[PDB]
Amino acid sequence: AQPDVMAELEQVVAKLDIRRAQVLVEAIIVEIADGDGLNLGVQWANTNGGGT
Amino acid sequence: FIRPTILRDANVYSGISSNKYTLFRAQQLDAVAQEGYATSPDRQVLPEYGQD
Repeated sequence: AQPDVMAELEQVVAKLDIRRAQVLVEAIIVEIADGDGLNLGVQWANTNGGGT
Repeated sequence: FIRPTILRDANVYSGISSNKYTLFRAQQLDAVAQEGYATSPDRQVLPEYGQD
């Protein structure tokens, strides 16, 4: 380009070529799980009377 | 039910995250003090905020 644009492109480039900063990203995924089943049940079977 | 909560700046977003980070940490430390009682199992705990 014209020397006028060369000097303009030269500032654009210098701004655009800036050392891009780096990012360290730690994620922390914590899960906790449990639970309590209970099955208690009583059956009575009698020949004479009846069964449950 | 939906309960929104707005973070205008960063300092409100630490406190909001710190109380979930700690309430989660405090829950793990509570689970250790039952597993410690029962013996022969391990629940492993998240450190303190900002210590890695």
